[PDB]
Amino acid sequence: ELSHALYQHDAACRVIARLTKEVTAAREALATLKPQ
Amino acid sequence: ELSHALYQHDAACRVIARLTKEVTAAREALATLKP
Amino acid sequence: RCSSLQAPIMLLSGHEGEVYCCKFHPNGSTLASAGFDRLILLWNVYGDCDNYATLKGHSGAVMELHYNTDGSMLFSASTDKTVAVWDSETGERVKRLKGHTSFVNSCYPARRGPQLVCTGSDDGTVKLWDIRKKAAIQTFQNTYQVLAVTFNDTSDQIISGGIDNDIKVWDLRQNKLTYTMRGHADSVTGLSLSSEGSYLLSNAMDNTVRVWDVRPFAPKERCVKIFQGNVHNFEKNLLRCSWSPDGSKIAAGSADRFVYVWDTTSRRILYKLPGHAGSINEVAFHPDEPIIISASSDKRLYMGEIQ
Amino acid sequence: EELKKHEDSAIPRRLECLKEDVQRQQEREKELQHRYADLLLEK
Amino acid sequence: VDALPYFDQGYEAPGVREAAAALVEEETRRYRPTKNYLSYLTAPDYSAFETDIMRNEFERLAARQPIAWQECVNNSMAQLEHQAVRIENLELMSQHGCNAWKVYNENLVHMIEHAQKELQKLRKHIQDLNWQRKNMQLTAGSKLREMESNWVSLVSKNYEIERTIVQLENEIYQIKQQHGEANKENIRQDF
Repeated sequence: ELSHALYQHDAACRVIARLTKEVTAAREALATLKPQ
Repeated sequence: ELSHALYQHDAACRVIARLTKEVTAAREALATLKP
Repeated sequence: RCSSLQAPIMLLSGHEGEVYCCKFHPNGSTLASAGFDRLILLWNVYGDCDNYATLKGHSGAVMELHYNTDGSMLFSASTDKTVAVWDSETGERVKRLKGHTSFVNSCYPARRGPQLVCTGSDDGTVKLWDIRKKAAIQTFQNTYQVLAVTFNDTSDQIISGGIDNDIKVWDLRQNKLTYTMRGHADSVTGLSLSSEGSYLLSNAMDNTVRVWDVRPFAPKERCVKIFQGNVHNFEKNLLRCSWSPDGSKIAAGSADRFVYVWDTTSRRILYKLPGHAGSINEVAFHPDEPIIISASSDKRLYMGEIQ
Repeated sequence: EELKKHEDSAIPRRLECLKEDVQRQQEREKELQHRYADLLLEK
Repeated sequence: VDALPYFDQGYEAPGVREAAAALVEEETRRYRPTKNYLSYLTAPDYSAFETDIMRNEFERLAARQPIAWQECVNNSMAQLEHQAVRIENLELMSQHGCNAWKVYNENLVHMIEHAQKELQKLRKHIQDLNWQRKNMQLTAGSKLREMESNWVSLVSKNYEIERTIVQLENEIYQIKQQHGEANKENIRQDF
């Protein structure tokens, strides 16, 4: 359960980090395209 | 090591929950920001 | 190689002439087919102890056949030059409509059901029809014979195609059409529209399936995808292309005597189903169960199922 | 076993999110359909 | 709550390494009691309840601490009798043979073969599970990609009606005042 919690923790924070980076990229795209 | 694994599991679950909520909030803001 | 195994299938006999078209009821319980024998075919189908029965009254060979959204009524276009309105579950038909100068090319119901049905005749007639009023809707003429005419999902638009070698978009309620959308080429193997309404899949007599995404609202005039790999018609034939919305699929006939299954969104088709003794005139897909109706010149309907 | 357990159990969350994005896509597409339809009919 | 290690290939080991243990180190720095782990390892412990007795305590103290008329004929006669018994045991052992080193070696080889077979079976099962998880991750990944593309196209469709609606209000005023009945209605035209 320690190794599974470490792999699931690195994959959880990794997928959440990729979702935050892609969500920030889409938020910057659509946010910058609104006034234009 | 099991205690440190439980601390990293609960804390990693809190960071994953906050980061997931922030990613969902930024995704919803990016979806509703176009109109 | 292409197709996956064999799987069981149901062969429907009793057709005297070559089957012109095949369709199923919205409930999936019965399936009607039209052919050169001038007799509509009612089928208990979705599983077989039997088909349903035989329907008569057509003065000529039925060119096209379709069922209303309710399922109790159906419309058919025949060489008799009269729009065929048929009630079925009551034991007898609906009504016979007239006014066509030439043989009716195709007849399809609209989103309003019996209220209005878009039809066309080989004279070049593109006309909506009111039924329950004991008279049609309106008549129109654009360019040439329209091979297939069907109303959109919103009933406000009617798409048609034919020997005019163009994609026919028609506005109706404005007493005038919509627009003519075509590339550079001349072929018509048929015309069809997707269930989503954002695109239309037309069959090209060059043996080229042309899927065009344009859709209402913002101006597009764009396309969808180009489906190929199967020859629908060798020289001149009428093929009814029915896509399968289950997952993503597009069903169509072929002149190679094999049912044409095409996957689209994968940038490649689906599979080719052999076992037909003649060129497939039309194919259908049941929404409830993954079954396909196969109507070919062999006068034998082959309904396949995926398990 | 636990990875496939939680993964397969939480997959309907991602699938439901896809269905929600498709629902919002149909809502925006319909709103644009009526908006540009009335704008085209207003000419 | 669904994160596959194979879902996002760009970040796995370096993906969450520093920052993840930094937030976990922030929560653990805030508070770090013990509940589930200490309560789980508390009942079995290691050796606690039973503790045995006697040679358990004496052997524990030995673990923490790494440290005459008859007597001639006694140890002497015992050395003679022990030498005779050892001569008899060596006479039997040398009189028969061994064969038990080779037999037991073959038995150990068989046991090692069985262990290798079990390890192979476990590796096969783990491989199958990883394959199924890979397929599910592929399907969910494709569905997620189609969902994001559909969301981007949906935002573009709403933005297309936005800008064309603003130009429809400006052009609605242009045609309005040039034709367009009067300027009242068409100037208020909006999405």
